[PDB]
Amino acid sequence: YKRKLMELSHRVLQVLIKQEIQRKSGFAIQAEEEQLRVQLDTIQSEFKGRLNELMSQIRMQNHFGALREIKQHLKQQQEGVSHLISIIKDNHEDIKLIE
Amino acid sequence: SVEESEISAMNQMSWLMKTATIELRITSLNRQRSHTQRLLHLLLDDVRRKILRILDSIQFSNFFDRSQIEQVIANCEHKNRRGQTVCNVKLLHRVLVAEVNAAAIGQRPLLMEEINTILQYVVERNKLLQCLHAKRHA
Repeated sequence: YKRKLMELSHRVLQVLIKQEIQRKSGFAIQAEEEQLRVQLDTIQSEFKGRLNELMSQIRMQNHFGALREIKQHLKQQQEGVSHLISIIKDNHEDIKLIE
Repeated sequence: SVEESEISAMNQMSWLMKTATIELRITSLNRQRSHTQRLLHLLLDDVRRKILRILDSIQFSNFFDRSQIEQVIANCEHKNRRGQTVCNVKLLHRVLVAEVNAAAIGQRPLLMEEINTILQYVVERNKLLQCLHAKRHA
């Protein structure tokens, strides 16, 4: 269903673009609109290579796949965090009363 | 570039500039890039660059008692439309023929030729002035 959501999202966007094209043509797409479009072109200018690199490194890692005393400190940390959470909710309720 | 009608070609190119200026003011007040880019490219892309030749085209150089003739010429100078300090040869000719018309008969032709000379002086002077304010606007 989620894959259907994304593909239909592309479909919605594309029919929308065809609707913003077919009618709105006619020597009117101008100052504010052209400004937005130029900003967008600049955006598309402003990575894909680093992303290819990361996909590659992940391919490498993927194929490459193909401490008693510490738990005490971990318990200390988790207990402290549980202690703080309640005071946080307390601040929330006090502010709400302030509202 | 008008060899024979230089003053016109001047005043033309001048007001043409003034137009282009108010235009670029508005256009930058909102937006455009292309036309600006093309004017620039033709103005600088390597041929003397255009605006340079345009600069290169504006050329920067420029019986009667004499002193009273100079005073009379000075009274016939009007600031022409462009601030050209021109010697109006029509008024100078009128006043000079007037001074002639107002021993006197035998030197009438001499004073007449003197008046025509004063007029030609006023005329070349007005022309100089014109060209001056012309290069000024340029």
